[PDB]
Amino acid sequence: AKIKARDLRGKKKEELLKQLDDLKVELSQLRVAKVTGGAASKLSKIRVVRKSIARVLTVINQTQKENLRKFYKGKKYKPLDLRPKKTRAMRRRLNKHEESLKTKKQQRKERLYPLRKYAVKA
Amino acid sequence: VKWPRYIRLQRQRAILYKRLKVPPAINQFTQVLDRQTATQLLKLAHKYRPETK
Amino acid sequence: SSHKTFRIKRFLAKKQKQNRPIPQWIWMKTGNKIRYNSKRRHWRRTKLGL
Amino acid sequence: GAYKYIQELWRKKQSDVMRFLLRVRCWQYRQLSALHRAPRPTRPDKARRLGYKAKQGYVIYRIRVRRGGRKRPVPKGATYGKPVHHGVNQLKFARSLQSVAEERAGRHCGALRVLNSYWVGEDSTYKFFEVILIDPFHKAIRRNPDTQWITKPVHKHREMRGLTSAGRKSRGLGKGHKFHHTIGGSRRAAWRRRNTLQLHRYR
Amino acid sequence: TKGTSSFGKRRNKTHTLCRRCGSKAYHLQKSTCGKCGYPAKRKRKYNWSAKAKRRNTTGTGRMRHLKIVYRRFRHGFREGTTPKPK
Amino acid sequence: KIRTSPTFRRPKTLRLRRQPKYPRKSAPRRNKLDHYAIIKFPLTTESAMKKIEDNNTLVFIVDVKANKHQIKQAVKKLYDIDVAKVNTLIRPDGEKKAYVRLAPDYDALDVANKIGII
Amino acid sequence: APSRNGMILKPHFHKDWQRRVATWFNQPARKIRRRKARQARARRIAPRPAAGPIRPIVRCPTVRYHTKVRAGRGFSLEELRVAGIHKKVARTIGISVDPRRRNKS
RNA sequence: CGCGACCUCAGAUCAGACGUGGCGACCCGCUGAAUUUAAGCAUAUUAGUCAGCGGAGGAAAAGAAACUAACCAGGAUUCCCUCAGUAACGGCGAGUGAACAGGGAAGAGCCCAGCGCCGAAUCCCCGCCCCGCGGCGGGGCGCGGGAAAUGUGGCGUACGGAA
Ligand SMILES: [Mg+2]
Ligand SMILES: [Mg+2]
Ligand SMILES: [Mg+2]
Ligand SMILES: [Mg+2]
Ligand SMILES: [Mg+2]
Ligand SMILES: [Mg+2]
Ligand SMILES: [Mg+2]
Ligand SMILES: [Mg+2]
Ligand SMILES: [Mg+2]
Ligand SMILES: [Mg+2]
Ligand SMILES: [Mg+2]
Ligand SMILES: [Mg+2]
Ligand SMILES: [Mg+2]
Ligand SMILES: [Mg+2]
Ligand SMILES: [Mg+2]
Ligand SMILES: [Mg+2]
Ligand SMILES: [Mg+2]
Ligand SMILES: [Mg+2]
Ligand SMILES: [Mg+2]
Ligand SMILES: [Mg+2]
Ligand SMILES: [Mg+2]
Ligand SMILES: [Mg+2]
Ligand SMILES: [Mg+2]
Ligand SMILES: [Zn+2]
Repeated sequence: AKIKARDLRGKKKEELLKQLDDLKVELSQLRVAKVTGGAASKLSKIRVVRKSIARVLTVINQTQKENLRKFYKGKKYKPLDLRPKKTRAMRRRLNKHEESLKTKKQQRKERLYPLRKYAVKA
Repeated sequence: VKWPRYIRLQRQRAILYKRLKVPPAINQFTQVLDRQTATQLLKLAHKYRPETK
Repeated sequence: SSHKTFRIKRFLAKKQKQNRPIPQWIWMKTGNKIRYNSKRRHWRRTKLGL
Repeated sequence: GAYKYIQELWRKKQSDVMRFLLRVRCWQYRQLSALHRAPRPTRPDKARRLGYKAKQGYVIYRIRVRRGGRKRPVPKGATYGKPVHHGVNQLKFARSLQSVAEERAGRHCGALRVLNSYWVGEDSTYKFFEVILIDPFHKAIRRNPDTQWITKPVHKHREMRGLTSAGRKSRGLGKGHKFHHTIGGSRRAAWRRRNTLQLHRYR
Repeated sequence: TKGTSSFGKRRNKTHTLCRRCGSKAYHLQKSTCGKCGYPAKRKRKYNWSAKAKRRNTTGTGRMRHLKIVYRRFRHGFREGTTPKPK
Repeated sequence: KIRTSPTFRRPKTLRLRRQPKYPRKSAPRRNKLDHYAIIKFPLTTESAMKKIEDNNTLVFIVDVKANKHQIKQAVKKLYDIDVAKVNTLIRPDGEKKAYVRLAPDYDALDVANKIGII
Repeated sequence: APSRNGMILKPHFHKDWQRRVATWFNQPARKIRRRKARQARARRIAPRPAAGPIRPIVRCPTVRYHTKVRAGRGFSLEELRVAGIHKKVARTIGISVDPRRRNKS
């Protein structure tokens, strides 16, 4: 049967690992058939089983990563893979908050002398 | 004892102030208030300490 | 020599696997220009560096 | 204020008090390593004038450099060429010893930024300088909008690009008829514009 | 004597494969590489050989992180968002 | 306290242990050298068929990063057979060949029949 | 070798001048870029004048030009004080100010 | 002898951060020739140029006068035209060689230390509560911990400023 990624997401991790360990038995059985010499229908199923295993492992890893980022959602210190990976110089910038402070002198200067909107007659 | 460098350095810094001619503006700090007046001074100063946090 | 190291033996293994002729079915392809394998190596002629 | 008294006090370096203090401090710094951390600024009013603020993230390193000119690093005699360039002994380095001390501090402490430096003593073979260093990632610097300019990636290794005061004095820049050769960005920027041929479309 | 007879004694090697640059220029007896200078932290390159620089530049190899960086640049390095599902 | 020796040694201070406020990576890595990934395929060659028939062994192509212990405990789980000994070599192909000798009560060709090589 | 009659010319082409040659093929490209930047600024300050602040009446020094008059950098503090305009409010209504200027006359 | 401060200095797989290396067309700081020309050659010229070394950014550097001028005076920096192959340097030989004024492109100004006045009025970190939460921030608590009087913050900087 066609193993789809849409219907693996509602399943539990143990019944996902059961399907993974069944498909790995399927790969070992197909690779024995490859070296003994088998049908082309058995030979062309290797690519089918390999991508299904990639699909199951992708679903398992994506689910685990989503639960990890749900657990570390409100915490100050989180693991570096869950921290945002932009470029290194962009991660070493100042915050919105830090670039949006101005001193008490510049605060009263902007208050006392704002930039006026004006026009000059021709 | 072969002492470490910082111990040896501070100890022979303490000897250089006994060897070298100390000028009087630095020597005047060696002349100090004695044992009984200091306790009276700090006893008075304990009544005027600034407030804590 | 017979006293090889692991990295030298692995390099020799790869250079053994690249020394096979082209498969017969590749020049039935549409966008094909390869007539044969021009990167071939013989042990007597080209001495592989090292 | 006491700082005005300490400032005028350090201007009398030939007096008995200052010749005692400078000699004993030069002896003390001669017994330490060539580069080490000072726990506090030795000369606080001058550190304050150069931009040191006594708060967290401001670091002081004391450093010594060897005095004299620059011998040309060439084997025995044998600097091969015309008689103009046979000079080896009496040559002089184009940058000051304070500027050498700033980059020797800043290379060893590459996570910090050099602000300024000041002289604290010398003898026949060493000159002693203290360098003001700023941590650009401490929050006391990051959240202070007066000193958050140093955190920017433009100001990485000012002491190596000649943007501090000591390395700035050696570039020959300034306003006037005495500094015509650095009009533009620098001496090399003046040279590029003066030796760049402008070939227009219509000539 | 100095030529054909002398070429028969070449049986022990000076250089081996370098573990940083992959070229056979790691001098076994000086423990350094004549191509990249492996025990030095900085790779050796010079402006007197422009041809040697263009054999090892950022465009020479796989670019397995920089070519994803160049693609991610066009969307402002967006992260942690998905396209809207069906 | 007296200084018995004229040598000053650095006194041993207290060294605390790592108690991080966050793990550096979120999850432990999955063991990619799995029992299925460590054994790729057996050989069906005439040099391996005599090796199976006569010496009561099996011949496998295994992963190159595999120990004899790992090959032993991998055969014991995939094929439910204990191992007398494991002898490995590395081919000029680059692949690792493993001669896995079974117990005297298990028969290697009757194991080979159910796995497929015959 | 010199010819019969001519000038003694000193061409300054003894360095490697061919490396530092500035061609002007991007001159009509920079004129369009400056014009688009000028119009974008003029749309950004919508009722404010496109030239900017008003520049003062300024005499030129150095006797070849002492009869001409010119636009200066800014109005002086004496001029703003006589006119009754505060120096920190003048820059908000488009009056150019520089404090370096003196008024001898 | 012991105890408790402070100073100076160590050790930690201590808690949280940062740097290394690459590319390098353009930029900044050093170092730095000889071919060549002088019909030779040594000063000069090549040339502060090639090579060498260090450091960045999307631009860099410079930058708001210890300025130009000698006028009825201009007024930060950078770039273009002109000044100008000029003043000047030079075995005054070969050759080298700016700046001011003027016309434009652009145009934006500012902050400390000191000197003073305010009860350190200032800053950082950890625990808890709720929110924001993918550029780690906001208010509320903590007889919580530190930094700082060997000076943090507010006013205030040469155009004067404070009461
Ligand atoms: Mg202030
Ligand atoms: Mg041969
Ligand atoms: Mg010469
Ligand atoms: Mg040898
Ligand atoms: Mg390098
Ligand atoms: Mg003729
Ligand atoms: Mg730690
Ligand atoms: Mg030089
Ligand atoms: Mg000649
Ligand atoms: Mg000739
Ligand atoms: Mg000659
Ligand atoms: Mg170069
Ligand atoms: Mg770097
Ligand atoms: Mg970049
Ligand atoms: Mg800049
Ligand atoms: Mg000018
Ligand atoms: Mg003319
Ligand atoms: Mg002559
Ligand atoms: Mg010249
Ligand atoms: Mg001008
Ligand atoms: Mg204009
Ligand atoms: Mg103050
Ligand atoms: Mg000023
Ligand atoms: Zn190498």
